[PDB]
Amino acid sequence: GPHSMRYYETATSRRGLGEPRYTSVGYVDDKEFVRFDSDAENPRYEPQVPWMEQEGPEYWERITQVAKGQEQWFRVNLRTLLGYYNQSAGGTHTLQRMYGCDVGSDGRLLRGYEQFAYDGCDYIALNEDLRTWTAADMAAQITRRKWEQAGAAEYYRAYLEGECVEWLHRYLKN
Amino acid sequence: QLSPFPFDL
Repeated sequence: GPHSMRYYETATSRRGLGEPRYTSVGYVDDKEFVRFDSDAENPRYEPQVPWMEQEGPEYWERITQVAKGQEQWFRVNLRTLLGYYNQSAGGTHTLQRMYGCDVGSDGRLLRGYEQFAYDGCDYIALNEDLRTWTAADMAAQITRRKWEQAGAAEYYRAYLEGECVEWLHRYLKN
Repeated sequence: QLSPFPFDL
């Protein structure tokens, strides 16, 4: 039958000194299976369920590398949004991202997700057609404009269409 | 596996 995989990433800037608080959590069907936390004693990806401990050590290392990579991405783009919305340098803000795939019974992609939110408001999201973007406001249109010119929709669609579906298949087997 | 790094906003 149908299956799904979702990843939720959130970065929250803090007043005062200190980098943003970043968190990443993944879900299979609707069960948390992986999690990363920047404010952890040992920041790294870790299994949340027994059937995830069967992944090689190198699996969790390179995947934790993506975390650090994603974390820096959220750091740089939190600053970009402060300028787009002309916000005071003194405040807390949260940039969020959700991405994933739903797979039908035939094993093929049923629906793909790639959407971002800023301070609890939708910013930009990949439409179900996986070809166009919905830009909530004028600031989002700056991003959408540059993403249409760079063919970002196809880029993300490639992942959702292949890797997302393939890894969901693997996880379900284990 | 995780998706590739997204383009910049």
